[PDB]
Amino acid sequence: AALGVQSINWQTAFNRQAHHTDKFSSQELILRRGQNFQVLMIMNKGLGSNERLEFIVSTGPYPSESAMTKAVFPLSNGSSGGWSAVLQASNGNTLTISISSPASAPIGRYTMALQIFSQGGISSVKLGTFILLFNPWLNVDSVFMGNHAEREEYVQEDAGIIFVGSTNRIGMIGWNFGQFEEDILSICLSILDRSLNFRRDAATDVASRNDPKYVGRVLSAMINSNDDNGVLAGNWSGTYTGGRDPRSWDGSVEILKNWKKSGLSPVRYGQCWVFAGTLNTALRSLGIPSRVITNFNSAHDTDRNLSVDVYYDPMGNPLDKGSDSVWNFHVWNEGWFVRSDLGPSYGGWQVLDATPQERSQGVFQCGPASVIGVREGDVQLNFDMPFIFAEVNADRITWLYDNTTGKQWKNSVNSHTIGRYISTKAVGSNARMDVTDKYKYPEGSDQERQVFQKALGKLKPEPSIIGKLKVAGMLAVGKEVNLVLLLKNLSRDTKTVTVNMTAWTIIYNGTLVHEVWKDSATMSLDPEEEAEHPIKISYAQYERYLKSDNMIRITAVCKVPDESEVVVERDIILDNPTLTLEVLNEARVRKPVNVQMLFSNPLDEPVRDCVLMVEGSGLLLGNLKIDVPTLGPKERSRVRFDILPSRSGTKQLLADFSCNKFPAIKAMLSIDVAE
Ligand SMILES: [Ca+2]
Ligand SMILES: [Ca+2]
Ligand SMILES: [Cl-]
Ligand SMILES: [Mg+2]
Repeated sequence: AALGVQSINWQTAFNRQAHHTDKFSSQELILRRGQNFQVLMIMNKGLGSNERLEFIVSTGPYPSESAMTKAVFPLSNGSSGGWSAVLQASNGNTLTISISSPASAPIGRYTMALQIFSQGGISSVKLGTFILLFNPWLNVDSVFMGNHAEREEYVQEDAGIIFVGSTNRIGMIGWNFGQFEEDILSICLSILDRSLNFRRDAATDVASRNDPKYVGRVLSAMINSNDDNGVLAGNWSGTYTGGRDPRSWDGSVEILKNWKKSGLSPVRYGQCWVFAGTLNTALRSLGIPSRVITNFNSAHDTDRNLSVDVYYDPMGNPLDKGSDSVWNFHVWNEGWFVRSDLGPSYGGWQVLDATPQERSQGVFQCGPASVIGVREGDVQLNFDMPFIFAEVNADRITWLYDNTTGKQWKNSVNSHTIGRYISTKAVGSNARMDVTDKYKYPEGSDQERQVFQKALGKLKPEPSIIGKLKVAGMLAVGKEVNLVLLLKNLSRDTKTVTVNMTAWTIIYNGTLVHEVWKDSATMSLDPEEEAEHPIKISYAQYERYLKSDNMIRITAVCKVPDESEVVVERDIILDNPTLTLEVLNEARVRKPVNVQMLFSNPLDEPVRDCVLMVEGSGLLLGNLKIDVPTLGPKERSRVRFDILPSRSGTKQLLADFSCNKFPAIKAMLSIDVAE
């Protein structure tokens, strides 16, 4: 009889353990490039001396040896360079074979076939399929990350933290990356077979999948539904009918499964952190060390001049003209890999942004941008350096505009307000890791200014009154809003100040929603005198126009005869009433755990359409939806439900409580699941 295979033992558990891919909730053979794995092949007879076995691995619709999307290698003994198979042992008709791949092989789904040369003939049989990923553990892989703890956080961690809020109140929200959840890896892999690049030229796309730079840039495009049937549809209007309020999501899992389940129809809706969380999931799943970055006072320069304009009218009203040019915060991602296209000094963290802000080559994609390069102002390098630099270090110009006259007049220039408290989750904990120093030289330093000029060069070759807005008291949705405008006269004369104020509800990006309060006043001040003008906004006044951001823009334009206007600005954040999660017993893997949701209604009216959304990788499969009954005025809701832990360690439980009066109240609970 001719030499032939009877069966193959992929030793899946063993290889996956060795290749750090055992966390994926999948039964497939998942491997990482540049690392070898062992298989056992039972032949029908012994391997003859004059016989030969040749392995054939191939990926994509056009497997080409030239493009490295197809490799044919013989069962040798001397481990070869790229793909190779070594016969480490023969027992009976069983061949113990060690197969290795190149650290440069394209990532994705491969199929393996065997060609046998026996008794003068040739026979072929398919052995099976496997998934090959980037290998952050391999010193020669470009995504290599040497530090154990860092690699664990940036690749293996599925529970995360994303900072939000404002420069006045930095907050955080939990996020379930869930890269290990059922079918997630599969979906993230399918994204590459659905991009514009892949449809344009499938043969070249698949070949380029050996480049984290390429893969990274594609994902920045494919995570938003713009141009290519991507995953998320952005919406910063404060009205999300036809979908879900961006603030209600708790992770990337429900989003990716919804995308697939709907025939790849846009998931409605998302905002920057939603795009970044979802991107972070794809990146970690594929093996590219990744993390989420939050830039407060993020500028959106729309004409590459490193400058952004914001306008107000003499009555203190923020004009749409630029109300969103400087977001309270903007969230993006960083990918870790070397930049062979830029040089040794630019390797490391690379900015990637899936939020559709600026088009790049006609498509909404952004990055990779070397963080190091951004700090030095080398915005001539790929990709999208100019835009990102502006996001973190653009100058802010305030303008006064009177539509009635057509007149426009510059009020002031601030070179240090853009790009502050750039944060990311600390490794192994929830602490805030500030990385501003990584994106720019110290504000107020000559370097900072020297770099600015350098970057701008590559793109294009006294007041007597001081004001300040302080928050008086507690700010919570349900309570009246109390502020005070503090004004002081630094001149030697007695000044009379005319003050025009407004309060608008906004979306964190700056999108103006509705005016909820306005007022004018004139106060006389003697030299060095300090006065306070109270600003009181009732719940009734803002409740109808306040969105899930729970933000309000407060402005006061003040002026004294013969002096330029003084503009005082302050965005405030109202806290949602507290939502609480409690475990009623010790948490052990595979053992039922009793949990409790607690919420008290602070309003004098009842809350209806109450829905609880709970999820957490390793704590429960998918998302749990509970319909809680109407909660009367000042009453408490106590919801019970059990979770069933599947993986030990530190897990993150997340919940979203939504009702007619309070959309997207959030909760998070750390739970140590024991074995
Ligand atoms: Ca897109
Ligand atoms: Ca600056
Ligand atoms: Cl999967
Ligand atoms: Mg501009």
